[PDB]
Amino acid sequence: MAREENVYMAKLAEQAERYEEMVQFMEKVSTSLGSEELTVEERNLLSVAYKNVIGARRASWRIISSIEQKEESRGNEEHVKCIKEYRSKIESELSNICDGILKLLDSNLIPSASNGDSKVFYLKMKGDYHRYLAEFKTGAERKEAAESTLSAYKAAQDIANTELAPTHPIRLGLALNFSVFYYEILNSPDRACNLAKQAFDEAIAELDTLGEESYKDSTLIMQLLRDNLTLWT
Amino acid sequence: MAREENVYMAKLAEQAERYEEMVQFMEKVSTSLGSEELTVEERNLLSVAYKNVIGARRASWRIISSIEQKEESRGNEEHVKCIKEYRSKIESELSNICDGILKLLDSNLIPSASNGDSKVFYLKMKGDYHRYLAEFKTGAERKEAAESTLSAYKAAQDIANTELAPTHPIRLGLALNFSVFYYEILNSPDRACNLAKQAFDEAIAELDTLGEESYKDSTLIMQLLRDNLTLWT
Repeated sequence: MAREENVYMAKLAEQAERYEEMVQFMEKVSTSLGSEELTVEERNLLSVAYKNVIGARRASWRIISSIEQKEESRGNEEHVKCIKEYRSKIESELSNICDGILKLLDSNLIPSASNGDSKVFYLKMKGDYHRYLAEFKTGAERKEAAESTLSAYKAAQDIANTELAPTHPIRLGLALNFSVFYYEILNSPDRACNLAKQAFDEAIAELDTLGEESYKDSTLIMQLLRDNLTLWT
Repeated sequence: MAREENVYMAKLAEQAERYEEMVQFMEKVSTSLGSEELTVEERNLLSVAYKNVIGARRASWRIISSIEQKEESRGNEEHVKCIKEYRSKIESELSNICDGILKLLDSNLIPSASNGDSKVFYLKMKGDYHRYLAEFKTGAERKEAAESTLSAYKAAQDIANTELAPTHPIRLGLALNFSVFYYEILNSPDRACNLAKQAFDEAIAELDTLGEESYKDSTLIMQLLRDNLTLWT
C-alpha cells in the first residue's frame, strides 16, 4: 500500500508543531520499507522532526543547567537538589531521543544507503546525534559518544570527499559540524580551523558553477564556516 | 510538610518551557491543600501552566482547521479524511485539558475561595475554560459549554461589581473576556460593546488613584477594551 499518508500526516504534524508526532510518523515511513530508500523529502522530514524534538530538550537542559549553577554559587542547596532531579529527567529524555534516531540509522537507514549523498547524510546524522549524547553524558558513556561522533564524521567525510561536490550543502554542513566538534568537544583548534578553511577554500574554487536555487543552499553554510574561522583565529 | 518544592519545581518547569509538567506540579500544590487557599503567586502559576498547555493545542487546532478547509475547497478528499482524524485527536486533547482545570475549579478551588478577588478569579477561569470547550465542541456539548461560560462570567461579574475596584485587572480582564464572548460566540454586539464601554468608563472614573506598578497592570487591558469598542463600533 501507499503511505504517502504517514508522510502527509508528518507534514500536518509539522504545521501543528506537534514534533513528537512528526517523529512517530517518519519512524513509521522508515520501519515500513523493504529495499526502498527514503526520498530526499522523506529524510528531510525525519530530520526536521528529530531536530525539533531534541532542540526543545537541549534548550530546557541549558536553562536548567544555568539555574543549577547560579543556585550552587549562592549555597541554595534545597534548590540544587531539585534542579539536579529535573536535569536528570531531561537527560533521560535526551538519551532516549538520541537512542531512537541512532537505532533507526544503525539498523535501517545506514545499511541500505546506496548513493553517496545518502551515505554521507545518514553518517553525518549519526555523528550529529552521538555529538548530543556527548554534550551531557558523563564518564565512559561520554567517551564512547565523543568517539562514535569522530568515527561517524570521518567515515562521512571519506565519502563526501570523493562522491559529492565541494559545494554540496551535505558536505559543507558535515564540515561545519565536524569543525565545531573538533573545537568544542575534543579541544583541537588547529584541526577545527584547518578543515573549516579547507571546506571553505575548496568550495569557492568551484562556486562559479551553481544556480540561483543551488546558491542559497550552501552560501548560508559557507558564511557560518567563515565567521567561525575569524572568531577562532 | 512544605511543598514550596512543587511550587519551585513549577517555576523550573516554566523556565524549561515544560508546561505540561508545570500543570502537574501546580495540580499537586492544589490537590494537597486542607483548608488553605493558593496564594496569588500559586494561582498565577496554575494559570500560566494551563494557559500555555491549552494555547499550544488551540494554535495546532487553528492551523489544522485552515488546512482542513483549503483541502475541502480543492476536492482533495484523502487529505481531508487525514486532517479530520488529526483535528479529532487535538479536540481529544483540548477536551481533557479543559476537563482537568474545570474539575480542579468545580471541586477544590471555587468551593474554598473566601475573599472576593479569589471567587472572581476562579469563576472567570471556569468561564475562560468553558469558552474554550465552546470554540470546538459541537452539538449539545457546545450548547452546555456556551451556557456554562455565560453563567460563570455572570456569577463572577456579580462579585467583581461589589467586591473589587473598577480598576482591578481581574474585574477588567473578566470584562474583556465577557465582552469578547458575547460578540464572538453568542453574536450579541449590543451587549459586547455595552459592558466593554461600561468597564472602560467606570475604570477611568477612578484611574486617578493608582501607583506606577498598579497602572501597568490594568492600562494594558483598558487599551484592549478600547481598540475593540472602536473595531466593533
